[PDB]
This record gives sequence, structure tokens and C-alpha cells, in this order.
Amino acid sequence: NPDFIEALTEKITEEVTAKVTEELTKQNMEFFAAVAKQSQDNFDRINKRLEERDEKLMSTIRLIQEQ
Amino acid sequence: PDFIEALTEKITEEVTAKVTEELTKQNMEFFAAVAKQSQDNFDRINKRLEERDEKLMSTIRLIQ
Amino acid sequence: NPDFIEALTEKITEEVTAKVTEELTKQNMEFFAAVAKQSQDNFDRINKRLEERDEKLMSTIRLIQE
Amino acid sequence: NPDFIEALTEKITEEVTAKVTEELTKQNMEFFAAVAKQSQDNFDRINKRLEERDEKLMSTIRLIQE
Repeated sequence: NPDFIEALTEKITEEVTAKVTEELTKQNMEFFAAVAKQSQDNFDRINKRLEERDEKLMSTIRLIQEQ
Repeated sequence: PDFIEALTEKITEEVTAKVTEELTKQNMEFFAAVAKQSQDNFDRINKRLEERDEKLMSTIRLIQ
Repeated sequence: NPDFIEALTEKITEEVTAKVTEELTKQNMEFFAAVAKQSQDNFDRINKRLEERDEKLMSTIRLIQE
Repeated sequence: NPDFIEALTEKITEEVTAKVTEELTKQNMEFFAAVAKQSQDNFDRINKRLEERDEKLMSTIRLIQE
């Protein structure tokens, strides 16, 4: 019967699909989390740069003024 | 053979067609999200640099 | 017998794999190429905007002087 | 022949799954690495620009007004 062929194929297609897409999902999650981490670390580094720069600037403005 | 040929060709097309599709669909959704957090990140930086430069100048002028 | 099963299995396995990877590769090529253009485009914006704020800045430090 | 069909069904599913997962894994590592490096190369890009910006802005104010 082509019913038996259709059926056996779909069983195999489903199992292979399920277990392939499950693994590729887990790998994509891990990559998403790690890129976010990367992004925050990047933002934090930048916001420190701005803090130091704003401070050094205001310090220098202050020294100009006191003259 | 007619059977084994039929089953073999069937399994191959079917697994290939459906795996490609399911990963593709899944990729479109991932590549969309990764591009958004990417642009969100740029929007974040931009807005922060805009604001701090505006505060720098408004400082400078106002103090001098 | 098993050799035959084993042979059908290596054939199916390789036909599928080659087709799937040849697909997820071409896909990853597009996305890579697109995140690069987005990355550079976003760099060009931030740079212009810094130029514009350096000009405003010099204009200001030029007036404070006058 | 149930034993033959069974035998063939098991091996195809194990092997196709094993072979595909492994290739995509391999493709993904190579692929993820290149997103991640392009990403940090872009962040470095911004950083060295802000370092140089802030440094020039600093030098101007001190040279002009101090």
C-alpha cells in the first residue's frame, strides 16, 4: 500500500525533524543569551567611558573657572 | 526493488523538504530577533551619546 | 543484507545532509552579509552624528572665546 | 519483511539525525563565531572613535581656555 509508504516516511520525517529542530533551537537560545551578555558588557564599558569623560570634563571646567 | 526504490526516494525528498523548511522557518525567527537586539543596541548607544553630548554643551555654554 | 541496509542508510544520510547544510549555509551567508551592512550603516550614522556635535562644540568654544 | 523494514527504519533515523545535527552544529559554530567577531569588531570600532573624540574635545578645552 502507498498508505504504508506514506505512513512509514512521515514517522521518519517527524522523528528526524523533531530531534534536529530541538537541538538547533537550544544552540540558537545559547547564542542569543551570549550575544545579549556581549551587548550589556559593551554598553557598561561605554557608560563608564562617559562617566570618566563627564567627570574629567567638569573637573577641567572647574579649574578654568577658578582663574 | 520497486518498493525499496519507492521508500528510499520518498524518505529522502520528505525528510530533506521538511527539515529545510522547519530550520528555515526557525532561522527566519532567530535572524529577525538577533537583528532587532542588534538595532536596539545601536538605538541604545545613539540615544546615550546624543543625551550626554547635549548635557556636555548645555554645561559648557551655561558655565561659560 | 546488513551491508545493503548499511549502504541505503549511508546514501539517504548523505543526500539529505548535503541538501540541508547547502541550505543552512546559503541562509547564514545572507544573514551574515545583512548584519555587516546593518553594522556599517549604523557606524556611518553614529559617525556623522559625532561630526555634527564636534562642529556645534567648536562653534560654541569659538563664541565663548569671542 | 517486518524485520528488514524495522532494521532499515531504525538505522535511517539514527544516522540521518546524528549526521544532520552534527553538520548543523559544525556550521553554527563557524557561523556564530563570525556574527560574534563582526559584533565586537564593530564595538571596538565605536570605542576607539569615542576614545579619540573625548581626547580631542579634552585637548581643545584645555588648549583654548586653560
